[PDB]
Amino acid sequence: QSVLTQPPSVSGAPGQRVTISCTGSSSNIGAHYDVHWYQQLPGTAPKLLIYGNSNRPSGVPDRFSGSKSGTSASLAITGLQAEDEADYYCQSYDSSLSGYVFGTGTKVTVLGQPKANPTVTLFPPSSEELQANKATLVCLISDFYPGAVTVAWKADSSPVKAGVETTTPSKQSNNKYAASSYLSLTPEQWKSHRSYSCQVTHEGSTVEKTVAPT
Amino acid sequence: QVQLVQSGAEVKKPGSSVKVSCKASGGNFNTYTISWVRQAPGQGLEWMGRIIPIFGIVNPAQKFPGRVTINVDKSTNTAYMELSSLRSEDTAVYYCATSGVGLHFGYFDYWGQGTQVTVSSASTKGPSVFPLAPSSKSTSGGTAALGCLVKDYFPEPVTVSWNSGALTSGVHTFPAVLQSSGLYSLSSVVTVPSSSLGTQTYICNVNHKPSNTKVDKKVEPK
Repeated sequence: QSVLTQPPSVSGAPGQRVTISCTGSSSNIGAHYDVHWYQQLPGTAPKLLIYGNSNRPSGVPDRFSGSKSGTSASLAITGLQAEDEADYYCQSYDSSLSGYVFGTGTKVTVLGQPKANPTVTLFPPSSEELQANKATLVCLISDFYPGAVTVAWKADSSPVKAGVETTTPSKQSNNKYAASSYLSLTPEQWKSHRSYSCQVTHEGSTVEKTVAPT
Repeated sequence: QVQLVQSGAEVKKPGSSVKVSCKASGGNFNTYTISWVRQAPGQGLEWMGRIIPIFGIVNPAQKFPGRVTINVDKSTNTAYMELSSLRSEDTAVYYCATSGVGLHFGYFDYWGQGTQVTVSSASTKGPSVFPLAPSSKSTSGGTAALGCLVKDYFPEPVTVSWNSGALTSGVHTFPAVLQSSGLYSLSSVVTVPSSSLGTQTYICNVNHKPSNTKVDKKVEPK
């Protein structure tokens, strides 16, 4: 199935040329079977992008081109556009498993916006949640670009990993990213320590917020 | 050349079955080769099997023995896939896709919009809703953030609006975390003017259709 190998990520600024490799073996690409490409815009279905190694269906931009060679195939986008930000899969046929084989998938990012530093807001558990014998710390990370953050939590500046749940970043209605982290605690754990901290690292910068049971 | 329309999202327990439909409009559906391809959350693409309606022949994929049953109703021009003995790993978006007419393994030139299928031992549960109250801790200059915490619900989705839809500017509703308990949570924040804190009323309106519950929670300062 997912037996053709692609890089996980490819990046470029608008106007740049990028390529995506599709690496297979002798039982597919390989055994001279055609390679096709699909484009998956976020939230949508895959659409055919290239078929028969190099052909464009009607209404796929000139930018896109495909080639195959020996055991590999390649997709080129010559002049990245914002709207090219999507997932790309190669596909072909494998005679050793007698069926469709897909690529692992490549996410291309179009760096078409300047770096945006994150806004971080930390909420302590509400007393209402405490009355319910639960306690949840809420760390909201907003308006950052590009879309990679790491979150670490501390109790009295000492790390915790258990109780942590974090969403992968996703775009807002202004094309910057947001993300959220949650630290689950018992009301007793909560009332023990002197403070809790949410620490957010983005492009070499750190923002730390703190809340205390007092 | 073809419009493929799939049936609605589905929520199922382990061990039950699910039938998905794909309705064609245009072209000549009864001449095409029809595949089902699934995509797990954050994962790649996986072929379930194909049907060739010309011969009435179905080729399921090796990984799904007895579980997958594919089907065309030649009168209403509708393809079906039934996957049985569901497990949680069967959670995915399922696509109907056409290859061209033929017995070869052609590319997929046309694709339905996808059907979300969620397999979980969890049972339907509306959320608990807790205020994320504004205070100096959430204030920076002209703006203050406040929010609602939408806790432990199943299944997706949940919608949050503020003041019944009256307030849309400054609002982000985050995607959900899935917890080990099988239950979802998300937050909704609204960034408002700092001066409006304490004289403007803010109410988050959570709607969970799968459990038929709506919650209105007013969110107040300190």
